[PDB]
Amino acid sequence: GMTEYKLVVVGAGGVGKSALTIQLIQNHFVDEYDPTIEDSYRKQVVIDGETCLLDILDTAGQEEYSAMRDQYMRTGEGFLCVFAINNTKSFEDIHQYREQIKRVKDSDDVPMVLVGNKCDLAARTVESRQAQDLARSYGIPYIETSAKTRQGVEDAFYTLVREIRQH
Amino acid sequence: MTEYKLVVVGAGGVGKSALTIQLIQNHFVDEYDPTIEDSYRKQVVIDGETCLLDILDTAGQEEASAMRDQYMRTGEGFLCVFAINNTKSFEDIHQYREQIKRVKDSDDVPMVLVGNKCDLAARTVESRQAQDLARSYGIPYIETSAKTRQGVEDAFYTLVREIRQH
Amino acid sequence: GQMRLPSADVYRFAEPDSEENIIFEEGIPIIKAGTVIKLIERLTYHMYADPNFVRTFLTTYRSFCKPQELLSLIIERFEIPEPEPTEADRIAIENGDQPLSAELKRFRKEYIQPVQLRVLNVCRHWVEHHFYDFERDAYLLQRMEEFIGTVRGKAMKKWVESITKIIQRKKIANITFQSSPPTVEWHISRPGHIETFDLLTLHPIEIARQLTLLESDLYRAVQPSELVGSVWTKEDKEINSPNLLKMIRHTTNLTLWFEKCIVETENLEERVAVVSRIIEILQVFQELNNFNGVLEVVSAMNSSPVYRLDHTFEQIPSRQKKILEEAHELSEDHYKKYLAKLRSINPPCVPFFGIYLTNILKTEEGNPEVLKRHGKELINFSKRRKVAEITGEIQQYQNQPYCLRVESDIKRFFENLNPMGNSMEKEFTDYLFNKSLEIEPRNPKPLPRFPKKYSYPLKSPGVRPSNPR
Ligand SMILES: Cc1ccc2c(C[C@H](N)C(=O)NC3CCN(Cc4c[nH]c5ccc(Cl)cc45)CC3)c[nH]c2c1
Ligand SMILES: Nc1nc2c(ncn2[C@@H]2O[C@H](COP(=O)(O)OP(=O)(O)NP(=O)(O)O)[C@@H](O)[C@H]2O)c(=O)[nH]1
Ligand SMILES: [Mg+2]
Ligand code: NA
Repeated sequence: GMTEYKLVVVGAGGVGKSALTIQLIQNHFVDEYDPTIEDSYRKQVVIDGETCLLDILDTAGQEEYSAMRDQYMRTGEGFLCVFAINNTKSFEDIHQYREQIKRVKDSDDVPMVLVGNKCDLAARTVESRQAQDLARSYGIPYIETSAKTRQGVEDAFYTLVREIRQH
Repeated sequence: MTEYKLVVVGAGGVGKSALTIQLIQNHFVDEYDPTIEDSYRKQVVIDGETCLLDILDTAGQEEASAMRDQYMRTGEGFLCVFAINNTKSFEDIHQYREQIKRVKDSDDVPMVLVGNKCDLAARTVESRQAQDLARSYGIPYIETSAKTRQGVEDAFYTLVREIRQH
Repeated sequence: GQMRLPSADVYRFAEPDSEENIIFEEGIPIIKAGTVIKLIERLTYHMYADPNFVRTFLTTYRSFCKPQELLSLIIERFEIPEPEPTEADRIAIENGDQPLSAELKRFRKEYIQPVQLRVLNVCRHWVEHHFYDFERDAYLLQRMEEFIGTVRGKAMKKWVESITKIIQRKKIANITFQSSPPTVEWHISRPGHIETFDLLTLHPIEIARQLTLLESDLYRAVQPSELVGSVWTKEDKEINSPNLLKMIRHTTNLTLWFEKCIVETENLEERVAVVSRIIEILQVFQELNNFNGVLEVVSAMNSSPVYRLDHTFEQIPSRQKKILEEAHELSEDHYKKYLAKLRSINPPCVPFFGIYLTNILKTEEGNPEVLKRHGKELINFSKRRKVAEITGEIQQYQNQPYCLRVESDIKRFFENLNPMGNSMEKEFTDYLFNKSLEIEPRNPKPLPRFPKKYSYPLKSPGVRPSNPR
């Protein structure tokens, strides 16, 4: 029947990366979550009039299991590479995540989006122009999201699905 | 996985906690630290079926004797423990048996009679006397040592089987 | 009728329940949210004990109450005023008779003594199972010693004297089995000859057993203090989560060692023997319920350097292909088959910790600290219960010890394994991938031949154990 897209969230730990998938999958209008529940990471959506199923892998909290990244990444068709806009190191990590995805998928053209996440009210240290320039150098979209207001969350995931569809 | 609520009852110092910790951790506790109320969980395969034991370890000291109804309501099955070198603890068994029957309003509650400290030579309760009592209750009698592990799995897993068939 | 209570003006824990101070979930009640006063009241309730709640509360309370404040609140809970004589008592005393004091005696028996004993049970669990609060705050320990050591009156005396001794023992701070452990197995390397120890020269059964003992010990050492508040992800993770990080770093090192053993074996026939031996180790891990070990192997086989070695995996026997495939399928569909298998086996086992970490983190991040109701902010206790359900599952699998004998030299060999050497991570994993490209080049480059590197027999002794008399 409907297409299923296997999406993988990657990025530095400790800076609110998990808020992206939680806010998407959530009861949008009740701030609650049980991640242990069978299919707390599957969501049926309509993108450009076409109904599909998103299966989202977010291993947030397992970042120290660095030798498992290849295995987790190989499950994915498209990738959200996430950094925090108040953590320059997480932004500098993006290049190596992208290189690792390309190696695991054995392709120079893997569907992916760059996501800049605002996880608190601490001062921004990565300006949007810096992130736009990086995304353009890679040929991929850039989306900014709020970890608190759900702004940008749908755009990040739907943009990635469009990258898969247009690959 | 079926969940079973087991409760260990009996007079102070008979070894309820030592029996439970031997089952849970394979360790014998030498200290006598009187319990108020403790609870343990154990996943174990019994007769080819996996289950989850919730084990409530209760207070034997008489100062806690007015606080028992609340745990007897929740328990599915009861290990009634005395020490085979302590005749008063054996005489205390019938008070636990009668209270459990009252609280659960049932003559048919899963129970096992446990004679603990069977590693000690200086016994004062004979096996025959405890076996007679167990038969009068319709329940098995198992002698145990929390120190050596003799009988410990047999006592707890026999109680699980009686809950399962209840 | 119900017992009358002290005035809520002299004893705060007698305020009536309302939706402004406590909310229950839809046979003891389950609390969704409440004020800290109501949480402590129900933690030490006169009508029933709730040992699960005590563990949940003591595991998670620091997200809403400081340790010093918790101690002040339970001391306040303990100090319950007794009621004044009733009219019937007054009349007896006026006649020179002894009053019956029926209401006073009932209130002591059914309110004061149960509440006070349940406060002491909180103190006992706090000291026995959450002693880190006192290790980190010596003044907190002094206050607890002073409180316990000044409780008067004979009804509590046995437990006060016991808790005093437990505290003193904790300040200055053995397994029995249903059978003997099996005999330690040896292959090419013989006992005491640690210089020859390696993947193919140790017995694969004994490699799996000694790694299982090591990984079980690492799993059993992780305390809930390393997990609550997601502290293993934060800037102070090395301070707050050292046992968890040691466990993860062991897992990572073994995975990388497996990868390094594979890609540094350039001869095809020898590399097939290396991969086959690692799959036999995986088979013994499965037999031992060491799921951490199973996934260490699966992660290595799915790494970029190893996964692409089609010429190597083509020669692996079909049965071993099936063992590796079954193990890989444990992780598919968000670990569906792994979760079912963990919940079916007979422990001892070594769980994979990563799933617990993701679930604790997402529970913390996806639920609010407070619920706002009728202008009041109530502590969201359901969120803390969910975290403590996960830490409780972790603890349940930490209890059962393995009936296997330690081999001190083999243990030391695996403790000292350091496949990366002094290299940084990127440099090392690029090295492994470049070795992979060297030994099996990308099509259409031809497959080269390479000389053998092992001078000893490659034939495995197998993974069925032996038993001499
Ligand atoms: C266990 C196994 C299963 C199937 C095969 C086959 C036939 C299969 N239809 C196929 O073409 N698989 C391609 C990708 C997988 N790769 C093997 C492999 C490398 N690392 C792994 C990690 C986990 C798993 Cl499950 C497999 C591997 C061989 C090439 C040939 N060899 C096999 C070995
Ligand atoms: N020799 C021997 N000593 C035992 C055995 N079981 C318990 N003991 C000892 O008896 C003492 C009391 O044990 P304990 O488990 O605390 O008893 P309890 O019934 O839980 N007491 P309480 O009702 O006060 O909580 C301890 O010193 C313990 O080591 C046993 O099987 N053999
Ligand atoms: Mg006890
Ligand atoms: Na920064």
